[PDB]
Amino acid sequence: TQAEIKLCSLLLQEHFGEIVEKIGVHLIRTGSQPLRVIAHDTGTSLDQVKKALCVLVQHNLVSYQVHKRGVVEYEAQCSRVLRMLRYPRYIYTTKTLYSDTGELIVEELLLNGKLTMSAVVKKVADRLTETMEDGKTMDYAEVSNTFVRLADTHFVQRCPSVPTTENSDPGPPPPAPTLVINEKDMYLVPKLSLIGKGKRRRSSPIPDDGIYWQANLDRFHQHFRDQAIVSAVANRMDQTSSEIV
Amino acid sequence: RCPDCGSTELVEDSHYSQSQLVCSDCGCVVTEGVLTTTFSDEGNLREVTYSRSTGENEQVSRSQQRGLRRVRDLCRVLQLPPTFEDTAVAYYQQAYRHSGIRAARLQKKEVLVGC
Amino acid sequence: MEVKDANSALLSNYEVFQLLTDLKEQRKESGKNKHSSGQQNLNTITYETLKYISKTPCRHQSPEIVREFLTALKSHKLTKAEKLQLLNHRPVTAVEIQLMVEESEERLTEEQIEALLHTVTSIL
Amino acid sequence: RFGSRCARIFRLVLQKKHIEQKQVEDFAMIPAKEAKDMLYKMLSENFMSLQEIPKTPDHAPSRTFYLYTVNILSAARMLLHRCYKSIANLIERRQFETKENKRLLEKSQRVEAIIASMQATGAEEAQLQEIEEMITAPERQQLETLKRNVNKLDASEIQVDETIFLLESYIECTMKRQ
Amino acid sequence: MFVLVEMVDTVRIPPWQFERKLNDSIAEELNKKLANKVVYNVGLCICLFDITKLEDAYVFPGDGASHTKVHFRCVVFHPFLDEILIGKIKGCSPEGVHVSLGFFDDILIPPESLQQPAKFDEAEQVWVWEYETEEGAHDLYMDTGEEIRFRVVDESFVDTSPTGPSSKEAPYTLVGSISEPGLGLLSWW
Amino acid sequence: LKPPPLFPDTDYKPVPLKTGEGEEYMLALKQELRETMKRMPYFIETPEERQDIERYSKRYMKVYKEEWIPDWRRLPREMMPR
Amino acid sequence: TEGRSRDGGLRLGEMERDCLIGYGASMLLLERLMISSDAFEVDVCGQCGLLGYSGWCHYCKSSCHVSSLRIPYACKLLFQELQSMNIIPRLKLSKYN
Amino acid sequence: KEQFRETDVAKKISHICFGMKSPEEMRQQAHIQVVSKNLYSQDNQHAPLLYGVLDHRMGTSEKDRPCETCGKNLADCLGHYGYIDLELPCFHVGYFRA
Amino acid sequence: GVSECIIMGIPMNIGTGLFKLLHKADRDPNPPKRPLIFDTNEFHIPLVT
Amino acid sequence: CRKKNICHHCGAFNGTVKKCGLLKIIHEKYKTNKKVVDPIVSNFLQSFETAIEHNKEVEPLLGRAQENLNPLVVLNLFKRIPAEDVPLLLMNPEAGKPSDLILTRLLVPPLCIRPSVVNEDDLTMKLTEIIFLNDVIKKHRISGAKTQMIMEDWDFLQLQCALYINSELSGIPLNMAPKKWTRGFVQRLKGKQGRFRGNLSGKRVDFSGRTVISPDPNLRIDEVAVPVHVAKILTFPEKVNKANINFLRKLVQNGPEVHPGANFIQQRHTQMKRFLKYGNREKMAQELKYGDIVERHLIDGDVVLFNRQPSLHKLSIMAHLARVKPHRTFRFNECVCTPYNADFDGDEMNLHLPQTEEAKAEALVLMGTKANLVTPRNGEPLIAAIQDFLT
Amino acid sequence: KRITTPYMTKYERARVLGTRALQIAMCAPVMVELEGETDPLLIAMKELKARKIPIIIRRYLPDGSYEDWGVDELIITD
Ligand SMILES: [Mg+2]
Ligand SMILES: [Zn+2]
Ligand SMILES: [Zn+2]
Ligand SMILES: [Zn+2]
Ligand SMILES: [Zn+2]
Repeated sequence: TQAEIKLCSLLLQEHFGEIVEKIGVHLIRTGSQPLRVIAHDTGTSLDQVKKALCVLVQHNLVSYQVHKRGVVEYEAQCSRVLRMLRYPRYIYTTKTLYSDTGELIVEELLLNGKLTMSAVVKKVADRLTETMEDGKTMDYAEVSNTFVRLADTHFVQRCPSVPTTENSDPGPPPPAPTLVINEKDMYLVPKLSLIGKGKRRRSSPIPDDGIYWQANLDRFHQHFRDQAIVSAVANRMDQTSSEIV
Repeated sequence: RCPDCGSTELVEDSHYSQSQLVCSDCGCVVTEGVLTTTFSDEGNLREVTYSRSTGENEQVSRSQQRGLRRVRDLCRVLQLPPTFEDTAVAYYQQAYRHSGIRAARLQKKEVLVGC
Repeated sequence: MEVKDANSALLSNYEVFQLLTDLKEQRKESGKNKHSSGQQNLNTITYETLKYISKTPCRHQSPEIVREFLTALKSHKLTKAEKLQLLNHRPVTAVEIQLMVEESEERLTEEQIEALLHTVTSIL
Repeated sequence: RFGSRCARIFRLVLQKKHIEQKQVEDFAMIPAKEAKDMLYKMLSENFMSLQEIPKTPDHAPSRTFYLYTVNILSAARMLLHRCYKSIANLIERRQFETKENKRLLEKSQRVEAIIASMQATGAEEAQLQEIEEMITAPERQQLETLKRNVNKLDASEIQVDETIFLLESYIECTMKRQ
Repeated sequence: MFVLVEMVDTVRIPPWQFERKLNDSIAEELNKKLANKVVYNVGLCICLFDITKLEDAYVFPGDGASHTKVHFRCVVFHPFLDEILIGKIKGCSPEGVHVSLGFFDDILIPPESLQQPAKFDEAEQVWVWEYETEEGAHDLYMDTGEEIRFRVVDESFVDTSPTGPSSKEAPYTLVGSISEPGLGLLSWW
Repeated sequence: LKPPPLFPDTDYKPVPLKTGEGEEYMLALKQELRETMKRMPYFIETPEERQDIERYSKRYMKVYKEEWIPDWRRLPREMMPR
Repeated sequence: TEGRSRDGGLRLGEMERDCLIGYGASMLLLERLMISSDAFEVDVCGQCGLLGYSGWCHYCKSSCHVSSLRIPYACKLLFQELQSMNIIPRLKLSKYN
Repeated sequence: KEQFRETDVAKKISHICFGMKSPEEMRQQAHIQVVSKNLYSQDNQHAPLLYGVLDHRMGTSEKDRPCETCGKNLADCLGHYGYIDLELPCFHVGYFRA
Repeated sequence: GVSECIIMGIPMNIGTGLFKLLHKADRDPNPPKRPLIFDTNEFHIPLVT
Repeated sequence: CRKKNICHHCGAFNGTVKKCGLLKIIHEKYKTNKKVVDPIVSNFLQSFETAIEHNKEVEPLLGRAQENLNPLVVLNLFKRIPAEDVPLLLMNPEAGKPSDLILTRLLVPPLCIRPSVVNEDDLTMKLTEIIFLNDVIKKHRISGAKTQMIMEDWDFLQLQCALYINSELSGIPLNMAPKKWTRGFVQRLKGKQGRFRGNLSGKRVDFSGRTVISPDPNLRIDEVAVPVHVAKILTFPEKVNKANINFLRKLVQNGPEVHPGANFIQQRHTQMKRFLKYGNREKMAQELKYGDIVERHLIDGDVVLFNRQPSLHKLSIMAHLARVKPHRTFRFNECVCTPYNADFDGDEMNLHLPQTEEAKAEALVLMGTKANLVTPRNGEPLIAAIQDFLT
Repeated sequence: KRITTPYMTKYERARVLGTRALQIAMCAPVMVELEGETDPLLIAMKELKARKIPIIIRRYLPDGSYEDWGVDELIITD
């Protein structure tokens, strides 16, 4: 797995930078371990390690697990670091299946790693303002419509959430919040009615608080597998037969 | 040349046991001490011919090796010194260089060994 | 050899002059031993720096007059770099003051510039 | 990488689960002294795995049959390794090209910024040609050569990922992860 | 331009020295060793400023000398950018004017730094000046001249370490600027 | 005697690349992506260091930005950036 | 050498070595066994931990991390053989303080 | 006036770290690739071949022939390594049990 | 150990090789520091508010 | 671990691994069992019908078909072990990686450690044979002959490569076993003549002598008498200083012939010696500067060691203060027979002259006779009167 | 406080004498008047008898701490 480790180093360098590359490669090299020994091994200021870990878990690159004796363990999966290479393909097929608004939704989602519906639709609208001119405007209505359509069709899948504090383990909090994933609401979008006209760079509170989302990588892998199968069928006999398959 | 004097009067000389090179002009040492073999490894000494050590005597054809064997036996039955044998095999090995000598019938080669 | 700090502090040419002078008091006090060329290296660089410093405006200054000057210059809110440069050059006209000070036209007005020029010319 | 005739033999060995060279030459229309070396090449490269049933329990080479065998799952794994190194080497070369040309890139970018600056402020037009007088202009075609090289490396990367998807798709599906 | 830097080193005091008080011997040895030489990150060394602290003076087996570790401070020439300087000329060149501070000489004024009006000479290496109304393209810079005013604008370290198995330019260079008014020859202002 | 040159020649050559408007758009999207990774907090560079002097310009050109914090209920209470 | 027709030289056998560890005379048996027999000097690259030549480490293509040493020849010979048998004695060195 | 360099590099051994050499490093250490089976030149000079074994780029052992890689005579040449590549990989006796 | 010291050419670690010697040189550790006049804290304050 | 037989990670069964032949390894996945026949082995068994049809001897021994281990397969296997696992295998990932354990390249050692005349060392003849055989395989395979030889030829190379490292292997079959013995690497490390026992721990030294011993009862128990002829060979390099300058001048003027004389000088700065025989002058005497070293003869009072070869206890070797006397044998006072256990019936004893001021101090203080009148075994005296003094 | 023994062991004496003799072979100043002897080690022995050798012994405990003892304040003996 040494070539793979080289890919990890390269893509960490290209995505995040030196210190992030260093921490990520060392962790994928040594396995799940507690923070203090990572800081010792790296020898850098624990502030850097802390910030890098926060950024990595924000993008879901690394994962932390509560462990015996109350220590917290930090771990990474090699497969996950082999995916940004596919993000162009993801965006292409989504633009193929959805208008540019869905493309922007997915772009923002992957670039941020985790985000809620209100802020993603707002940021999409804001970043779209420069795609139409001459007094043209847009509301959050169409962006919400595209988002709910995407979520319904499973491309968008909800992130894990915390257990409720006043319900479970009242008192001082544990070392880590031990997030839990819920399946029934994976495609259940929360509700809002706010609309706002985007600001055209003139240079002159959350209803869905805590409901984060992340793209469904498995759906994309399945969809790509389907396209490959159809392509095999189309070449095998005929366009009609592939349209059948 | 003496590094201290430039004069070229170096004489090879030895003290009671040390072998050394001394500028006789000024009394200076420029080199001394030697590394030599011993008697302990002398008994283990082998030898390899330069032909064996340089890639020859494997290309000798069946007929060429038979011919040189004939040279050996014909010279030895006449009770000549080994010098005669070695000169004869050297001559014939040189003679075999000629294309018109190597490509020939057996009896002509026999009389060539005779001569 | 190892370096602990590369930018520990700046220096005034007056301090370097004082170090060279107190070296010179130590110099030629006894017969030169001619031990090695390092004597030549040290003597050359020191004598060259002396002869250079001999043609600078900072001569004949003293620790206390410099300290009083800097105390006076404290209130003007210049940078320590500008303060050092002022001390080292002892300017005499306004045109160079338009040069050394960053944003000289915007940070100061003419009367402040003239007051500074007065201060440098008079105190030194 | 090895010509149609080579794929002609490889597939033959796949469909004939157990075979030997003389059969291959007979059944693959291959001349003598042309197949043998090729099978050795496939065997050396480990795309072909020799199984080697014996004639005697000592498994001596003089007492065995050279029956060939394919292990598709192992085969895929080495290609994955190949592709991994391949993308690695492309990435490095692109970085190597970028860092060597960075000096001319920034020299161009600063003057492009200068040209693009103060354009809306209404400044005089006596800068478009004057800026262009420098050595950058007869190096723009070299910058374009750079850019197409980068583009063309990237296109190569892109196509490799499309392969990766299928190779990975199999090694996943072929495994049960129990 | 002068800067003060902290250092550490080990000094061998050969045994015939033992009479003289140690501190003096270390000071002399360090001045001997480091004076009038240039470091790859802090410039050109002048002399030590003071000695802060001294460890114990060991004697290692097989040798008579005593080895001591020293913490000491040394004043180094390390001008920072945009410093105003005054310095004699030392020679003209097509690529610029060489300037000398007496103890140091690797200062170049490139023609881009020179005032716009003057671009080249009458095939004579002595650089000339030009200006609009007065000074009808007849002033010129003597190879020594006075201590012209100029401001540093660039600098570099270049390594000179040996390369390959064993068996002339200075490793430090500065670039100055003359364009701004009030610089150059004092007679101009 | 002479060993072969480091690059022995090969008869086969890599097959021509596939090109098209979709492929061009993939290439451009990949480039654009590379650009995006340089303009948000997650691009952790080394903190700025080693100022030379008290340059007066420091007042104006200083980069100003808000401190990045993730929502803290999703992470351990151990690594506050303050 | 050892012979009598060849010029000789006597032996500090393993029994004599041990007698001098009887006395605890540390500098004598450094002198007898190294200074007078096969003293030698070599160059080791601290960065890669294995020996080079002429203050130039062919392994690293650099000269900034080489340092000399004094080591008996027969021990230098041992490091050659082991490195030839693909058992590498990467040696790490530090200041003598 | 030249770049200062320290003069005394003297040091002391503190550890021996045993280990292994892989093919890449084994090539990287070596100077040359021995490729010829032969020992000496055909002519009466008996000079060793330029890319056979005994190539004096690998040091020297005769009092008259200095080394090629470093221009030193026998008394001073530390020695240098060459390498030979195997066609079929083969096991190492020492580690077979491993 | 003793054996490793012998073959490496360094003095063994027992007997006369168990302690360190210093020289009783006449010296003054941490002598008076040279006062510097221009760079003192009270004459420098940051401009930034 | 050995107890398990299913890889939990992928449910993959694995059989026993065992050495099938000399330097040959086999794995036992496709093994028949007395219990229910494994489906996998049945599928493996049933696939040989084609060869069974072509050749009849396949049928009798189709049950012996297992997975043979060849360098190629182990190499391409080890290369794929994942990083997280290595340290559990106890080999430190900073020392190496399993993939490199199997070798594919070798270093040829420098010419220093194998001199010209052994004609050449056996390591050289071994190496030239390895390359020769390697060249044979590559041309032979390119020549496209039958498979059988290609692999057989590779086994002999495998054995020869093995034989290069070490030359003791006993499993070699009859018709290729070496007819003559050879020095492999371990043979020159191991053995009583090996590096460790012959060249590192105990080794040959210079500045030493050897001669018969005879009696002299007019020496103090701590002095030893040395012949003039051995005092003229041995030297001590006395450095010049303010106190011994005048003395060393008289020694220089005598040259290397009259006894209290000298043999060399080494100048303080220009390190070339100056052999006093050809000095042409005494003027070197005047030119003696502080820092020069004179290699003077041995003179009365120098500390010299004294040893008798079958050393049994620490009193076998002891320091003595020399005196120079005219005859041809060493002499010492008979009270000191009992430590050395010498008897003047034709014995011999060695002598060494320590070359360093540090070594003189230790020899005198620690190893002197005066400090060793009593044996450390139980404290009884050993240096006392012997026969003919008791009477 | 100092814990270790107050006598000077034979090993400390050997090493002190040897090092001082090496420092006298090199032209270091001699702290005692000399009658005319030349051999450095005899001068070293006279200095020791006079208690004028300028050396300090640093005794090391196996833990890591140490003690400084002057050569003039150990009880030298026969
Ligand atoms: Mg007897
Ligand atoms: Zn001479
Ligand atoms: Zn190195
Ligand atoms: Zn060499
Ligand atoms: Zn598994």
